[PDB]
Amino acid sequence: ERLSLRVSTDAKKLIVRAAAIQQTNLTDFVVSNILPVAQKIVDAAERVYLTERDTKMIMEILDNPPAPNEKLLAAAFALPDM
Amino acid sequence: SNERLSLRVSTDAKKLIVRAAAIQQTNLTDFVVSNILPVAQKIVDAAERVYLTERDTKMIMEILDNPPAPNEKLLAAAFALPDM
Amino acid sequence: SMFTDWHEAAIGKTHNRMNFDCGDADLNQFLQRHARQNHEKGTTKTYVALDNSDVTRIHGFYSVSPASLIYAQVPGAISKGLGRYDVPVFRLGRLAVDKSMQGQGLGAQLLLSAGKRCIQAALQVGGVALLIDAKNKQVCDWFKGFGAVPLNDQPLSLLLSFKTLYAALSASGRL
Amino acid sequence: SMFTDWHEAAIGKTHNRMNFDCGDADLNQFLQRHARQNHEKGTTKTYVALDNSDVTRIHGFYSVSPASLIYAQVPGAISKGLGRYDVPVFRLGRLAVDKSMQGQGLGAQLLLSAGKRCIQAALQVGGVALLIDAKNKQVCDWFKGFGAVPLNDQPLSLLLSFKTLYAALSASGRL
DNA sequence: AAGGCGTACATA
DNA sequence: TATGTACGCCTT
Ligand SMILES: CC(C)(COP(=O)(O)OP(=O)(O)OC[C@H]1O[C@@H](n2cnc3c(N)ncnc32)[C@H](O)[C@@H]1OP(=O)(O)O)[C@@H](O)C(=O)NCCC(=O)NCCS
Ligand SMILES: CC(C)(COP(=O)(O)OP(=O)(O)OC[C@H]1O[C@@H](n2cnc3c(N)ncnc32)[C@H](O)[C@@H]1OP(=O)(O)O)[C@@H](O)C(=O)NCCC(=O)NCCS
Ligand SMILES: [Ba+2]
Ligand SMILES: [Ba+2]
Repeated sequence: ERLSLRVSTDAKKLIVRAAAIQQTNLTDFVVSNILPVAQKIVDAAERVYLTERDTKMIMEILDNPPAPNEKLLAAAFALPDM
Repeated sequence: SNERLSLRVSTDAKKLIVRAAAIQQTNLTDFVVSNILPVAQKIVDAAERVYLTERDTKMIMEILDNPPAPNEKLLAAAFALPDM
Repeated sequence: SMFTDWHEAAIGKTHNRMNFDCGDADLNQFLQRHARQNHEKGTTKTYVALDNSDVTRIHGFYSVSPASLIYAQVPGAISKGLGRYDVPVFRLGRLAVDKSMQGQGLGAQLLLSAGKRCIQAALQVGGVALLIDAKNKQVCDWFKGFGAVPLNDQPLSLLLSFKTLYAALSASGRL
Repeated sequence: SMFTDWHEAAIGKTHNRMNFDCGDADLNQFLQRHARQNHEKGTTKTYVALDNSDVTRIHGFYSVSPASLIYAQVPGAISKGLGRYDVPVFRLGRLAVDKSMQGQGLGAQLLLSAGKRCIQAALQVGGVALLIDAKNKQVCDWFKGFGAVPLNDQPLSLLLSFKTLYAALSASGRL
């Protein structure tokens, strides 16, 4: 499709000048620079913001983890060797 | 996922920022946040991040996949290391 | 008792996704329409439990992706030693068993199998825990039975540490 | 030659920092005026090697802090398996030995000591390697002697994986 | 549904 | 006591 945007005169001119410095036309310049940005954002790991209460609990779990229980151990011993 | 922010600033500083927001033809929030986020990320990057080239990515991925054995110098240090 | 006549593989062109039905519309849709694209082109990876006789038949699958827990400022932690702002984990986003194979312990084995895969990957990229996405209370209660702990806030998420998982896989000899 | 009559502590009040001189002003200056504040307020942790006879005498020190490696877009590696793009490491940003005892293998032991501390912290916050900053080529060559690998497009920075350090530490029984 | 202002209360 | 978090109103 198309990208329709309203940009200030100072911004349009600056994109024009930079595209000019880069010996490339205005469409390849904007686009070829913004997909790698966009690709970095979508491939980045999801961030899970914890509250204070959950941080405390998670730090404590990672410090002193519980032992594996009967259900986990049973599943582990059934797991096939691949 | 939205939040809020409130900065006590001086009265003369506020005039400065409004004139600059005006010259930039944007509103207060736009000017403040679009100018402070770049500064912020540049700061965490230099402190906490190492952006690897493709060649170093492939080198390091190989090291981490199949790391060299510890050598004689590293072992000598491990055997010297005292445990308290 | 537990069905053990299956092997694991990354989802590929060969596997019979259309025959897979777990009784949940969205999990079916992911496997059938989105799992392969995300596996080959994205960060979400999908692994399938395949029958050992007919090796295109999918008995179930899980998907895993990378995530980070952002700790909040807590009194005393800075002094406590080395820390990290963004603690790496792996999100177990999906886990599903084909209706014709439910009640045979395959779900439980896939969770251990996802743990095994994430620990092995974590050796090369970092990770301390599975972060588990639960659809509803009943699924959450199911994961809690394995020792996953629900988060207080955002309560349909549970944490299962690699240490816990590793002890179980170590004991059984899978790691 | 390996001096072993020393013990490790977090930097504290009772330790004579002004007597310490390793032949480098910044490292000396960091230990004297900054190491302390950052250790209990900030993100860099400083540990000192202390003489067993004169517990206030610093034979050496190192500072470690969390960091992340940001991988680049490598072809055929997306589908290659479960991974992530931000890989946790710990940065060994400073390592110094007092001139009064350079050449007795304390530096190599502080390197192993730093790797052990970071391996232990990584069990709770994640981490796969030490990222080592060298200040010049001679220092860099010294670290390379232990098996650290320089980055091509960031010489003066080296990587030493936790697997290599763990292999040394377990073999000597320190882990 | 957000760029702003008013203004009292919770924390070093 | 000095932020900063919170009440919020109110137009755009
Ligand atoms: C949940 C699921 C993966 C379990 O697979 P499974 O092979 O049945 O798991 P197991 O057989 O290892 O143990 C399941 C046991 O818990 C019970 N159980 C599992 N999920 C349950 C649920 N959501 N509600 C109620 N009971 C449930 C089963 O009845 C069974 O009882 P039994 O084995 O003691 O007779 C499977 O039912 C499934 O595919 N559900 C749809 C996928 C789904 O809900 N995913 C949610 C997160 S993606
Ligand atoms: C690097 C350093 C820690 C080594 O201390 P060490 O481990 O006690 O030294 P080693 O036991 O490894 O032996 C080092 C060899 O170089 C020599 N050497 C060590 N430090 C030296 C120095 N500062 N200047 C010159 N020669 C030195 C030793 O005498 C020995 O020589 P040999 O080959 O004849 O035995 C120490 O030089 C130091 O503290 N330098 C300060 C600057 C610094 O460390 N920068 C690193 C952070 S970028
Ligand atoms: Ba079926
Ligand atoms: Ba001295």
